[PDB]
Amino acid sequence: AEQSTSAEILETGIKVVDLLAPYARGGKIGLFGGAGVGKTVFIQELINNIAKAHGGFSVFTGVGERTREGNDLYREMKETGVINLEGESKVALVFGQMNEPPGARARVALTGLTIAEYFRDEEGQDVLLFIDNIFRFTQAGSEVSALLGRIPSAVGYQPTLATDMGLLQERITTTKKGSVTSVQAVYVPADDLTDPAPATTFAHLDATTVLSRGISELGIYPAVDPLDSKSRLLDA
Amino acid sequence: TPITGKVTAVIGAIVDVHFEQSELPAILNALEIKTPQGKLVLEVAQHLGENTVRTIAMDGTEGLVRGEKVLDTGGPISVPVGRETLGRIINVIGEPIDERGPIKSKLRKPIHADPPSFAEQSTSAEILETGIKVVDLLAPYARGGKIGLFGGAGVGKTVFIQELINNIAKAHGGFSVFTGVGERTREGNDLYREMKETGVINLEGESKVALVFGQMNEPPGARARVALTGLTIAEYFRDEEGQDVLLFIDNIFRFTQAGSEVSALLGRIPSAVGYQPTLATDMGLLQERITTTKKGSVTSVQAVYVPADDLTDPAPATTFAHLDATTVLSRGISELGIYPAVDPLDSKSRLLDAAVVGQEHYDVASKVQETLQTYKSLQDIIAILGMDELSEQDKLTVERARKIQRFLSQPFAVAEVFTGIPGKLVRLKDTVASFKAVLEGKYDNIPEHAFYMVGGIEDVVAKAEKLAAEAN
Amino acid sequence: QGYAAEISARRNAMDNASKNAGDMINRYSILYNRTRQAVITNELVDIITGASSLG
Amino acid sequence: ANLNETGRVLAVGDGIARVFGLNNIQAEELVEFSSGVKGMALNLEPGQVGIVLFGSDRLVKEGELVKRTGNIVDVPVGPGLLGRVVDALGNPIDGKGPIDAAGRSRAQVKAPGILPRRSVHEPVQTGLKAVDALVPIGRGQRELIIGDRQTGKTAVALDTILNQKRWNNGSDESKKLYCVYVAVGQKRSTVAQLVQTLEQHDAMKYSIIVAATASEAAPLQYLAPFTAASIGEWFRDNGKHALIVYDDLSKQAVAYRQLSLLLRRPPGREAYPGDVFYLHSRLLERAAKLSEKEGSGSLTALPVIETQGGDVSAYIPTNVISITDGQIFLEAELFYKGIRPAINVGLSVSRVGSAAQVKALKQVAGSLKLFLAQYREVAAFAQFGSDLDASTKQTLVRGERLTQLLKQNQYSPLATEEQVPLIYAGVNGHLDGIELSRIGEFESSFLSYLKSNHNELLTEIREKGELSKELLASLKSATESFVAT
Amino acid sequence: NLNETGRVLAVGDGIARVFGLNNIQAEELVEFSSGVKGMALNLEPGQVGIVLFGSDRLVKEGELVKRTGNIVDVPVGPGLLGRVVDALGNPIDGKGPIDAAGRSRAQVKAPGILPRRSVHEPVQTGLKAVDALVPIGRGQRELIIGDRQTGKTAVALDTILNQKRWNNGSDESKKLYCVYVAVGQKRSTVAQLVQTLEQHDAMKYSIIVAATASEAAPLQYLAPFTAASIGEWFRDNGKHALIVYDDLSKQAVAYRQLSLLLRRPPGREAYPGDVFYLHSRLLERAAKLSEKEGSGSLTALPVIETQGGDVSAYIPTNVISITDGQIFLEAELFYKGIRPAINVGLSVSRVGSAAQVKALKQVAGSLKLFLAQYREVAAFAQFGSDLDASTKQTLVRGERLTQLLKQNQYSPLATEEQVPLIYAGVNGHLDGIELSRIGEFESSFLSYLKSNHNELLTEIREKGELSKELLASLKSATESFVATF
Amino acid sequence: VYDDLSKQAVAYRQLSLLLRRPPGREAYPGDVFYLHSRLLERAAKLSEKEGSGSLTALPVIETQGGDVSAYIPTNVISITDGQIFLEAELFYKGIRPAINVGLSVSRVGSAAQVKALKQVA
Ligand SMILES: Nc1ncnc2c1ncn2[C@@H]1O[C@H](COP(=O)(O)OP(=O)(O)OP(=O)(O)O)[C@@H](O)[C@H]1O
Ligand SMILES: Nc1ncnc2c1ncn2[C@@H]1O[C@H](COP(=O)(O)OP(=O)(O)OP(=O)(O)O)[C@@H](O)[C@H]1O
Ligand SMILES: Nc1ncnc2c1ncn2[C@@H]1O[C@H](COP(=O)(O)OP(=O)(O)O)[C@@H](O)[C@H]1O
Ligand SMILES: [Mg+2]
Ligand SMILES: [Mg+2]
Ligand SMILES: [Mg+2]
Repeated sequence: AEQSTSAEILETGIKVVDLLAPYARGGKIGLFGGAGVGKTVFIQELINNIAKAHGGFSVFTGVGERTREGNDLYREMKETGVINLEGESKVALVFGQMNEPPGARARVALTGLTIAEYFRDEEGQDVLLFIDNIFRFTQAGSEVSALLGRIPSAVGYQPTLATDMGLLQERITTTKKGSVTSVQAVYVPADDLTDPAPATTFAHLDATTVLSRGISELGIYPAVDPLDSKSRLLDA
Repeated sequence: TPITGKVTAVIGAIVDVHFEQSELPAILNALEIKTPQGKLVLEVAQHLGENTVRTIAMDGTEGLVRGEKVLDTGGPISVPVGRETLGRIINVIGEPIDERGPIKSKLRKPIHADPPSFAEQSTSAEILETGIKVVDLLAPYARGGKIGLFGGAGVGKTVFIQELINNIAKAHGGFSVFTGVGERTREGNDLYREMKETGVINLEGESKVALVFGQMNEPPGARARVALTGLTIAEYFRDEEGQDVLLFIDNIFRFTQAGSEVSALLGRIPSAVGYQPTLATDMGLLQERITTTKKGSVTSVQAVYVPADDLTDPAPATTFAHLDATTVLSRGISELGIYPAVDPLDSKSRLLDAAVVGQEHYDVASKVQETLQTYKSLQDIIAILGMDELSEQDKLTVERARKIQRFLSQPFAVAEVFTGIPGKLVRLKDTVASFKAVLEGKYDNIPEHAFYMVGGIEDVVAKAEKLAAEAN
Repeated sequence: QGYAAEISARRNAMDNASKNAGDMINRYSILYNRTRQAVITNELVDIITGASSLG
Repeated sequence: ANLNETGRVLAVGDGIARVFGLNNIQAEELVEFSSGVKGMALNLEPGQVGIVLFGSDRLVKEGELVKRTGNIVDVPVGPGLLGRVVDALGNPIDGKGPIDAAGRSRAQVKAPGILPRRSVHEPVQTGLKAVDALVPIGRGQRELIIGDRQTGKTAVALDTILNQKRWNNGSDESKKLYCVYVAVGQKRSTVAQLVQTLEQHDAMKYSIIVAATASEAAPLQYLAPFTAASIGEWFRDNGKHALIVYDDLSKQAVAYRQLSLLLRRPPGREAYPGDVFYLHSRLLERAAKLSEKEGSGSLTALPVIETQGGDVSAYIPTNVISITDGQIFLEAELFYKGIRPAINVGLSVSRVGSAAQVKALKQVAGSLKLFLAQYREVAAFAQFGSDLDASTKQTLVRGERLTQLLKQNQYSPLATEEQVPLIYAGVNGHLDGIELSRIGEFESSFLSYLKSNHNELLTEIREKGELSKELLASLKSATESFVAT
Repeated sequence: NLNETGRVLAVGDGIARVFGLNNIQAEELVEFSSGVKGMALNLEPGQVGIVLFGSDRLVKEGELVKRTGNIVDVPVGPGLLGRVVDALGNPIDGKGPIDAAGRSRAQVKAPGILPRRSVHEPVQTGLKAVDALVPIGRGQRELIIGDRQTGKTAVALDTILNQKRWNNGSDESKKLYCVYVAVGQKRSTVAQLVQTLEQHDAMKYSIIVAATASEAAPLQYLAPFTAASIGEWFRDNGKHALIVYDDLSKQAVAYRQLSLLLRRPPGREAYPGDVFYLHSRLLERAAKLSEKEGSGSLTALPVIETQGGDVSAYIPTNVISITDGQIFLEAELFYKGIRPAINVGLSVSRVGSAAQVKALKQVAGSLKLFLAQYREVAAFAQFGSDLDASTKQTLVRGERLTQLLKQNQYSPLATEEQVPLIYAGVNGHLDGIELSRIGEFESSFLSYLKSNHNELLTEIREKGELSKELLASLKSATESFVATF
Repeated sequence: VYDDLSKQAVAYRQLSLLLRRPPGREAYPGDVFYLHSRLLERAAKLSEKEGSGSLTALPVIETQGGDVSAYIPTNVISITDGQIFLEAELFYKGIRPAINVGLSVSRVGSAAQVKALKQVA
């Protein structure tokens, strides 16, 4: 009953976005492409824009984040201005190192989700939740369910996989008070989309912003690929 | 004094019964439980020990309460046998389910019985004309032999049988036994309509076939025994009556499928693929009973299901060895629009011998295979390069081959509601001459379309002429 | 003149060949997945069946 | 401490609970815990009992109190469910007040026997031309909707519901066809927006919604199809016609394989348990056409299965195909070429269509299915560029025209009377001469020609529903005259 | 008390946990009160695991059990000749009791390293494709691996039929007795097989052991071992034997069943760990004995059933490693018209020419190597490019040699009839003949020699070799016939 | 330089199985990834305040026929910061060391390369 009865577009601040693959308000967006395409640069952007257009804060969540990258990220964010120590920050950071046990890894996401829901139900803002990467979240579960003794499903993943995915994606939605838009990266295991983990993830994704090397190679910034970027809200 | 016991456990289609008395019922025996809805029949499977036994439910176990009283029958599940079963629909348990009163039969034999002795085995090499081109030409069925119809889902296994019943059961003269194992309940009803309309089964009059059903809607225990029920009835007319009988089973796979559901609860260690360790035996005892003996002959048309279109699957792979004729349907052929989707290559029989079907028949058939084979071996080339790269000799064989393949199709009277084309029954004699004429290259002028869904060879030239007027 | 006509046809021949053969790769590559996953799940079943052994 | 109707929790985890007691409990009987969570005695052992959890195990603590319901899991059934959205238990989730149920039915019902049945013969207009021509659906049929992600699987089921409005608003009852949509493993928004579209088209009045979101525990998604089934079975026994659509059964099996693996059950193909077949089996069987003695009621089912990479050879898919009475595969390739609905005539099938199809369509569309089947074989064989003869080329020109004619936009249902004319022209060849890019505009312009002129023909095919030997001629002279201009 | 007796604790699936029996040996035969016998495989303090040879519906808890005191053995000797027995060695043909001379155990130690001889004695299989390419030798085990419905049994069957040439003779050291071991087959087939042997007066020197599918798993498992002891008999008394297993693939499935049911942990695909040791200690039992031992010998023709042509499988690889080569049979070659469909590319014989006949050894030296070149040229001419004189010359001959190897079933050809044909092939006298002519050419050429040049056939037969003179006459006899017609 | 992590996992798998711990993909317990991740993350570049000290890691993984999709390799490749993929084929041609430029990558790149060489690389 608290769910909305209509999907609306969420103005980001990028032509390549609003015109081609627009972000769904309270939907799930898939971000492809690793370092080299300025992934980090494309993230801090969405945090600024929305902070000025919708004035909604952002929450970054790192599951099995590389301690190396976590450092350079934090530092970069202070150089861009998305995070000011003396002034006012706009985004909260919640990293989950890789050297941590599966237990913690599989909960990092929920930790960041909680903080985000606060500004949705309390302050009613269009908060953005960033998850990198939704893949290690499934892997985390797989190691946990593995140790517990639970029998391995198809491909080795956990049987409970189906329910877990929903205990995170469903919580990210637009309510009557506020809304939470998820911008989580996606990793394709062995360049195969038949695999359960990806298959299950895409079932919630509403849009996908791909970042190709060949796009940034032509001097096009951001490296967003117009052909690959698609949205489920691209209708009259 | 009736032997009585109490339930100790109820897990799915598996109920554990315990007896206070020191006398325990043997294995394969029946049991009954009083319920408001009726009576629930059980079947002993194994003695767990401690005066406790493990049994398999024959119906839903909903409502069963632990410690409830259980009455013993004193004998393995038996079912009425005799001419009294004809024109009646019998249940897995052996009771009328057509609402027409109890089957007043003379004798009632058990579903469990040992396979015929090796000395009792009788072999025969008599051909059986069906009217089906792709069969009577490539893998002809034998009288009182074993027939198998493999194929994935929606390939044409039943529709194939229905035609066999529309062409053999009518001009047969003996008795018939149809048993639907784990199949659409709807197909059973429509099957009942057909038997009545055709007059095979006349309520007021007599009938020529008995109907035994253990549909998929029924729990695993039933889907496992139904096959045995139907078989007991047919082995009666075989020994007792000593008359030709046609045993139609569909689908036989459900037999092992239903047994692999419970094997887990029975406490058996799952073999590869999940199938119960004793797949070979169980399937063995069944097929060994379905055969012709020195007392009577029985022609069985068993349909086999192919999981995920995989013929290497242990279920179907252990079925071929129990068949004198194998007709496999590939969904890769049905999708082409070719029906029946019989695969000439994979299809085998024991009658495909010149010392039986004749020297000429042997040669014509072989030529058809080679031609079809050569088309398949170049299929990779065709998708990549094309026919332009094919040699003169090879390019001529392809076209000819493609002509032979399309010609294999045949309109089915039963499937007229699908093709919109009236059935076509072709004799073995004409079929041979037909292909032989195509091999000689006497119809290389006629377009391929004229071979598609065509009955008699005459109809080819007829259809070719009709296409001349349609060209604008 | 008839040489310029061969090269022209041969340039068309190998164009469609790359398209068919190319597109054929995008078909077998899918069969390589289902077959890869099958081997990973099957090898896993024996490992579980060998450990689920009790009395 | 009555160890006859109540017991204590011994252990909990993996979504299963082992309670001690309950000596008078029935197999698969609903139960409740101190927290208020409903369970079900899926198995009974000496000295303990297995209960599945319909809620989060967080709420189940070890050593709590466990009371029994005394009745097997059931759901409210009646006409009062119309326009109302409930869950797997039958409780309202929309907030329009409690449900007005006429009675309560078991969650696990057995399919009607073989005797109390009749072959389907009642056409069920889906609004789609390519559908009600190649693989029509009848009252009591079980048509599968198989296809890959985003291929238009629900788009065929959804339009069917909106097209029923043409008879639901009528006075007669045997013409009306109630609808019961089932959503399992789907998103909250996905269902909410789905409901909204129904209200815009005013189709929710005659439709019942059952929810089993992914967030909800697996078992809910497991029992959702069965319960939702009983909701529509009611209409059947009352002599009414109902239509239930599962979206989707493939996810269910995944949810069930969960409880299946948790309870330690030997894995099968693709990690699915051997009894996965009996799952969808027991569910679909409960959809057929009863005899006249029963009430002449029916229950049409439209199960949905999602495949991977266009693989109909998969396990789950084949298991369903060996139960349903025909499939409507939706290839992705055709979906991207614009060809929508992306119905692949090659794999599409109808085991009881002509039997439940309008005779007006049976006449005009003869051997159209087989032709198309052979069409793709010669079409994909001439796409190399090679030159062909007149025979293959002639069939290649007519095939293309028919393929484009099968195309249809969503939310645009057409009356059978409107479909009959289009098919006639395709087979005859009048379209062949017509340009390929004018096939679309031609359809919209041809319909207006009949309404403005030969309206009498439309009114005849409407009532009669069959083309006589006389109307056949009046039609030919009317189309031929239009093709020329 | 319980030392020689015991009470049954549980029973089911052909397994029976009896309590007691604290003086029973390993793998010892036992008898229940019901009459049914059993075999003890698992020895434990609590209970003893026993496998049933018959149905288990007769054994019940608390039943008495008695022991035999002896290891499961079978009757052996010449008496069995022409009789059809079961695992245990009891008659199943109904022709009186088995008059055996001695009784030997099922499990027998393989012959020693010292008492052996290198294989030098040929095994005329009557199959040209075989005796020319992959010759069989008295004392080796030549595998016959292939998919279903290819011609595995055929190869074996024809062999037995060919032995009639010497078994009707007076000389013993030349004859060769045959032991067919049906395992997993249906009684229907076995009956037809034995019928065919009689139709060729081949049953008199043939022993058959039946272990049909219907029988208990322990029978199918023990069948081969007992059957081997039967044949070993001749080997020890200085006679030659030829056993055919058909097929070990089923036997492993059977032996897999006892393991799983006895609750013995599975290895790969549920097969028992020592599944290799199942075929290893079987095939090694057949070999050529020393002159001191009797110059006796036992040849083995194991049969395996692959799936989808996958020789990389678990069981097949296990056996390929043990057997002295294999006669690979491909389904695809069968349709192409290569019958028997022996793939030379993959079929080899480890004994090689040592076993082959000396005469036939000369006429075909690099023939196998040449057929390798043929497939090399046949694949390269696929390009559609013109071929020079060399690549076409070998292509012409290589194509006809493949056509000469084709031989009809049930038609074994003597050595004196194989040499001449191969001679005219390897040389190049068939090059100048049409392909569809090679067929009748064979029969015509033979009839030519049997009428005119019959003296030569008589020299090749006795001598078994080719002298400088015999080649001269044979040379002229060939050319003279080519000129004819 | 860890030469090689592949062998380490095998050893650890052995202990885990013998101890009757749950077997995962390819018979590797769920904590196998936690093993290498808790090893490689130990090497890094300490800041100026910490001592500016540094620990470089060059882990070695042996694939089975180029199968980088295997379990163990996927774990390692996911944690490291670049690969020096080597192919036997390239080795045979003569290209030694056979470092597949196409696959070999480094996420740090020029950040840690001499400008004298960066200007020509
Ligand atoms: N005939 C059509 N013409 C144009 N667009 C269509 C047509 N049918 C469906 N679509 C579009 O395809 C989109 C995907 O929705 P749809 O429900 O059809 O996919 P689906 O395969 O049913 O997805 P799911 O199975 O997950 O529900 C729809 O939003 C709709 O706009
Ligand atoms: N040399 C041959 N020429 C022609 N046909 C043959 C030949 N050998 C066998 N066949 C045919 O092949 C069919 C099966 O042959 P065969 O019995 O040898 O196969 P198999 O390997 O025994 O298969 P299975 O193990 O299932 O019996 C028979 O119908 C037979 O007619
Ligand atoms: N001889 C045939 N000609 C045309 N179609 C056929 C034929 N046999 C079967 N079919 C197709 O199979 C469908 C029915 O499937 P069915 O034969 O019942 O499959 P199954 O073997 O799974 O029962 C029909 O729609 C029909 O088109
Ligand atoms: Mg069927
Ligand atoms: Mg859908
Ligand atoms: Mg055989």
